[PDB]
Amino acid sequence: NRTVLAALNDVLRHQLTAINQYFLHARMMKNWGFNALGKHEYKESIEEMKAADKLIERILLLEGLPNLQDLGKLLIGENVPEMLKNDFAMEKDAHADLVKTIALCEKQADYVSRDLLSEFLEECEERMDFYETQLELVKKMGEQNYLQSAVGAL
Amino acid sequence: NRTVLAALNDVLRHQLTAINQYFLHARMMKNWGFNALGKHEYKESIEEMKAADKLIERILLLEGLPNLQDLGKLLIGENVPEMLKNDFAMEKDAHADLVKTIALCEKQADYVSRDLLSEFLEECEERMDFYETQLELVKKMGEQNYLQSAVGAL
Amino acid sequence: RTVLAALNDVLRHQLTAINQYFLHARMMKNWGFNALGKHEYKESIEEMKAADKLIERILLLEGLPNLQDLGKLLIGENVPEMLKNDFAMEKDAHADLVKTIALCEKQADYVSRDLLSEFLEECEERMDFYETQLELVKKMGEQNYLQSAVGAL
Amino acid sequence: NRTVLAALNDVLRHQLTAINQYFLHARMMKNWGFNALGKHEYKESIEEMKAADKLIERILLLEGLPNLQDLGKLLIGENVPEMLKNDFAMEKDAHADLVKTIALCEKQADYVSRDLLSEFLEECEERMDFYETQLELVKKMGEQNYLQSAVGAL
Amino acid sequence: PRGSPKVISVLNGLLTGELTAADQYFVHARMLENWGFKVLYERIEHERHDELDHAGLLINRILFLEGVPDVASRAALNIGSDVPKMMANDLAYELQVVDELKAAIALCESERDYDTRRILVHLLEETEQDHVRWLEVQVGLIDKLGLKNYLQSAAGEI
Amino acid sequence: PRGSPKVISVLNGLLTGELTAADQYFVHARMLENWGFKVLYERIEHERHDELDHAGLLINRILFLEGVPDVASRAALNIGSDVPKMMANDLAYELQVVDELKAAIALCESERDYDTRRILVHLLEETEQDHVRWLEVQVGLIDKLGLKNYLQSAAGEI
Amino acid sequence: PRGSPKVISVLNGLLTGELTAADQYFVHARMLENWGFKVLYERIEHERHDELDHAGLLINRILFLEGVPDVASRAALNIGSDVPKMMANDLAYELQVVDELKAAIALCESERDYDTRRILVHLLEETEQDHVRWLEVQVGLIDKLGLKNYLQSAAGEI
Ligand code: HEM
Ligand code: HEM
Ligand SMILES: [Fe+3]
Ligand SMILES: [Fe+3]
Ligand SMILES: [Fe+3]
Ligand SMILES: [Fe+3]
Ligand SMILES: [Fe+3]
Ligand SMILES: [Fe+3]
Repeated sequence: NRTVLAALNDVLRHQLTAINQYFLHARMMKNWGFNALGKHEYKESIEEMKAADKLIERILLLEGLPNLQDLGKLLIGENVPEMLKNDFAMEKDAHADLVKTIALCEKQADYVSRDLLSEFLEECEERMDFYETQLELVKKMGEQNYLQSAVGAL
Repeated sequence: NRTVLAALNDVLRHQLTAINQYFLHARMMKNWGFNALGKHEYKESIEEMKAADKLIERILLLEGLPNLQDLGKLLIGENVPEMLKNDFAMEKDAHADLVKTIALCEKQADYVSRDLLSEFLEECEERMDFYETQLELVKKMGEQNYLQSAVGAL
Repeated sequence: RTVLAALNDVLRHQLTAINQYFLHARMMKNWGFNALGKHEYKESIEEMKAADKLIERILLLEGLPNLQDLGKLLIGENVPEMLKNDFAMEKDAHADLVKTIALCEKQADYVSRDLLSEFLEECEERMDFYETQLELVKKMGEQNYLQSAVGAL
Repeated sequence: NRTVLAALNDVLRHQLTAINQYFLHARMMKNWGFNALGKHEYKESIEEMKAADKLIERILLLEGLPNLQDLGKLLIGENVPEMLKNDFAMEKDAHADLVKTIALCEKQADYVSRDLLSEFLEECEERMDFYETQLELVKKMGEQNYLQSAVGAL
Repeated sequence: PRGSPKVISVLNGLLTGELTAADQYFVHARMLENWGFKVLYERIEHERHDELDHAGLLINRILFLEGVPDVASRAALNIGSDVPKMMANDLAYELQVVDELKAAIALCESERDYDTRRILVHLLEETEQDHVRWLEVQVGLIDKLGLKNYLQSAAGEI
Repeated sequence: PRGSPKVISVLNGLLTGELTAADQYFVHARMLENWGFKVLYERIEHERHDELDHAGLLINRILFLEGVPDVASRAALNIGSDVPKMMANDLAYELQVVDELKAAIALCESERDYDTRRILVHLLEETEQDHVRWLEVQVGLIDKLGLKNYLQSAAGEI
Repeated sequence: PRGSPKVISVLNGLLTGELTAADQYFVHARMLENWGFKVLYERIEHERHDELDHAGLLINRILFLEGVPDVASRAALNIGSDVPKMMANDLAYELQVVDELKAAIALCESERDYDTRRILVHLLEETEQDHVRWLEVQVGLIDKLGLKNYLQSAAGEI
């Protein structure tokens, strides 16, 4: 379907943007020595890459052309709290779009795409839970304690 | 200096474009049932991601901000020989830019960057030789035999 | 009762798919196409497991599975014909399954719905495999495709 | 020979009907909780499908067209004693058909298919003995005791 | 991730139902162990652990959606005097839980909250294929085998 | 073996206490997992499973004494807004159950129910040396480490 | 094979720098161990071992070039009175070593000593990616975590 393919292309554009932002954030975290947070950000990046792989295979299933050219605005922070808040922000703003896309897929009687997007939604919502938890942990234990935990093993 | 960071960012944009192009080509190759060629292309895409990882490391170490937003034009092929030609051409252009970057790094007494870019050049010319000989293999053994080899085990 | 009737129709198609896939695999092994015959044997086995799951689901709903009926078998005389016959049967499968899933969602019945949704996932995967096989036949030539389908001599 | 191929197709139709009946009976035995009887019926089904595989390969090797389209009347029992009785009756019909077909194949000096049908007849006679014994056990030990034995582990 | 108040309310209702199911299953398993029916006791210990896991999933979902998981609330219990009454009460309660789960799945689909819909579909599948199916099987087995044979099978090794 | 109404009544009260503690520990562990305090979450989940085992022991003892367990009744829950209040409430409930168990043990001794007394003494030993001890240690650590450092240790590896 | 006098002189300067760095890292590691900063002590010990390895490589190159190493020569030592000063002094010395290494690599390239250039490029990579990078990370973490938190991380388990 044309509308379903366009919506999947928009979701894929989100996925590529998230991959780039996650990997950049992980790289500057490693640069600053936050090994634990860098490792987790790298893992979330890789998971986003696998999800984008699934989406591209799904788009090619629907005889469409995946769009790997468009990328959304990259929210890169100057410090760890800004990275966490930017990542959570993009996850939420794209979670709304993913929900709308799942509704559209249900409308068009596209149920394999709906299943794939529901799995993507479950992973995305776990990510928002993790990032909201990280922001609240920064609020609770303090900035310095959270940074010390992010460093992990010196 | 700003010139070395600009050159490294240009090489990084080349790397990201190569990553996206290789992944798209692998996705369509396995969409068409070219399992062996698709696997090789996916592996090359993974190697390009590892190279872009190293490049982001080096750019961050040099007190710079990697540009993961900007991307080059994707030469998406309509069939396997067109994918081979597009990949070979973009590898040739990237190799020329890489040689210019290596020369600039040597000029600026940036030797660790020169070592990293020399590794990149070695891998890039390996890829360039591979795609050149694959095009010559398409010529030598014919299109249908090459497609049969590219599919591999049914 | 409508959900039961739809499930029985899906089961009838799945039984027909079992028979067609198995007969095609046996013909491919008779002709010597070992790789294609093995793949079609695996596809028939997966459809047997799917029919097993659907019979479990129908019996759980206190219905009577209709294993007597069987759809028409599209039997091909050469490998490309059996490929396209499998593809056409899978297309009919997909249309019927989508209608069934919409019906199951409408009737507030959700477990048979996720069963039908996974069934639709495998069905679409098989549809892609057969369309790709036909395009590959066209791409490499029938002689090369048959050489690949033979596998080891 | 045409008559041998027709007899083989008839035996194949009998076997496919037996496959469907046995698998359905196993499934409703498992639905009612008769795990052990359900497992035995499932195994009997699987053996009948292996027999149908052998028969289909034989029909093809005789340069004939297997008729997997036809199916006989499924006798479906309302309870376990009726299931066993229906299975025994269907085996009765199948055994008579098998004996006639073996005689015909012997007459036409087609001995490989005769040997395959002899194997089929041995298994069919074993199935006769099993179901007759099960019905006799029902009569001897009581329906309630037989159903408890069919349940096995609760 | 603030969710709709209706979704939170129905999830709290499902949580109350699930906790009441856990309590009923606990009591029934304990009295089956007391009577010496160790096979049934093992099956219902497994089932009670499953219901505790379901209640945990529901509580996690309600806490994710910035809702307060009500757990003090309990529904009226139906403790069976003998094994057939155990089976009947458990089956009836699980069927009512299935009805509530189907209503909640429909509502969650309506409010476009699809992750909760996936969680509730998982819960409904577990309730139907594992709990409701086993209790229906047990009722049918008590009918067919007779009470004495069924209780002998439930006792197992004496 | 007949159990006296007083012993069965105090056992039912103890069972109600254990069930209410299990629910409170359930909610507390789930909100601790929600807040990212993984170490505290695992500890509280283990303590809740311990409370479930205690309730099972109590139900088995009550059913031995030919008495119907009181599983439906629940005491008032005290859910803490944050970790310090969480664990102050946990310690308060544990001390309440400690006093209840001591009274029950004294009554069991006064009534020649020596096996019930043994089971209750095992329960009191577990409560005092595992649940109460850890909770008082946690309050002391909140005072000494400070709230930020204690929450850092509670969060563990992120 | 005979080497250039300029190549030998810059190699001797690099060797003097590397020996001084090894001695400074030795004292720093031992004063960190004395202060109980176990993980910092282990890291600085490993860095000192790497410095001895690099000095050995330089001496092998110098002898291969038929020169005489200057191991008696030692540069001034900048020893820090506390961990931040120790990290800053180590970073400054490694930066000076980086500049000297770059000058020596340029000289080797001009003098057509490509094997020596390869050795010095490997040394520069080790100094930039292992030593300078880690020290800059440490100063950044001192400023981000704070001195107290950084010293707690440096102490490790006690
Ligand atoms: C744009 C910059 C990207 C970077 C820097 C990057 C980086 C990486 C790295 C370092 C790995 C691990 C390689 C290894 O462990 O050997 C990886 C794996 C992978 N990447 Fe990328 N990636 C990028 C983009 C993408 C995109 C756009 C996709 C798909 C659309 C993708 C798909 C994958 C997949 C499927 C894997 C395999 C993961 C697994 O199977 O464990 N990557 N990536
Ligand atoms: C009509 C409904 C049928 C159902 C529900 C069904 C179901 C099954 C199941 C559940 C299996 C188990 C596979 C596994 O666990 O690995 C199986 C295997 C098999 N089926 Fe079917 N089947 C059906 C029809 C047929 C027919 C008509 C044939 C052949 C003419 C056939 C041939 C086979 C064979 C050869 C196997 C493999 C046996 C083995 O691996 O031991 N089936 N089937
Ligand atoms: Fe060929
Ligand atoms: Fe008996
Ligand atoms: Fe449940
Ligand atoms: Fe307790
Ligand atoms: Fe060095
Ligand atoms: Fe601290």
